Amino acid sequence: MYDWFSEMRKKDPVYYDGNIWQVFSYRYTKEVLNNFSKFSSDLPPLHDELRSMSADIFSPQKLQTLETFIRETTRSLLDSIDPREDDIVKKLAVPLPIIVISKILGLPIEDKEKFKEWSIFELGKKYLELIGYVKDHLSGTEVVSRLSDIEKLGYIILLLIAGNEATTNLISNSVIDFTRFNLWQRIREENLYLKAIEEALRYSPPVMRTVRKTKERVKLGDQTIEEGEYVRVWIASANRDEEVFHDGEKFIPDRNPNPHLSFGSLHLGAPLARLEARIAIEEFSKRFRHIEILDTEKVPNEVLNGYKRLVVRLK
Ligand code: HEM
Repeated sequence: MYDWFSEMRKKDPVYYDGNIWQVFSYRYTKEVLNNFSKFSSDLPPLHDELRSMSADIFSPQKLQTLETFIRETTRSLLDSIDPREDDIVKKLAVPLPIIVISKILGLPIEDKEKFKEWSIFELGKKYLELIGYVKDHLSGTEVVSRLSDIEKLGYIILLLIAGNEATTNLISNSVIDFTRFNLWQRIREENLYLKAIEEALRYSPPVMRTVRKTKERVKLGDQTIEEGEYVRVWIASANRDEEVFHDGEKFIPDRNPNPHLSFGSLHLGAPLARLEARIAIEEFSKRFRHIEILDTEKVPNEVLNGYKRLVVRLK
């Protein structure tokens, strides 16, 4: 996949295959995402309400308060791992983000957490019960419904939960990358957790690509695209651009600065994702002097970069 990106960056940065436009290089990838006037995400107050809530619940002071909870949750999750043979995705990568968002949203843990995680009129009742939890715990969108406002809140709740899949993938991708390149001891001894997670974001981005729609007739590079044309933007490719990232195919855990476009356009749950991953790796690296990878299964999706299974043995 990345060899294809290399050649396309070299020979056709902006490319039309007959069906859809595709962008591979960093400069043009960045331009498409940031130039929101020319390139649309459609095909805003709901977005602004999301941004307003993200400020409230993902503030630096709120996340700094949660650090100890996240650590103990992580620590508790690792205790249920079988050192001889066990799945990292099932035991750590999937649970931690859901437990942490459940603490933030105020979703019920324990017996209801098993049932609520798994989840028309019976479903609708649970959907309203779900909203009721967040309503009770909390922000503009919570207070405004304390029917369109109710659906708006329900929609944002689903988003805030759903986004944690990429965080799950980042943890898994990090474990794979640090193990294959044998970086654990180095990251541990040199305190590269922060940068190594960012390098894992650049190198193994949970979201491989995104789409934009041309608002007007625009020109990018040598090419010129018309209105109503969908522009595929390969984030994974942009992250390996040689001009921006020297030795772009190399995994450098102390790479700094690392202006990857893995989060896209500011992304709301990025500080949260980073924190969860940082603490996940830190606590995990403490329990394992040695990590052997036995079996892996990728997620069957061209858009997402992650693992359905990651079976490991620990010392
Ligand atoms: C490693 C973790 C994550 C990665 C790599 C990631 C990546 C992305 C990317 C690439 C986009 C598309 C943005 C664009 O097209 O410009 C996106 C959108 C979004 N992500 Fe994430 N994401 C992560 C975690 C989360 C989390 C934890 C949440 C919520 C709790 C979240 C909520 C969203 C939402 C709501 C959108 C659409 C609206 C927006 O861009 O603000 N994501 N994400």
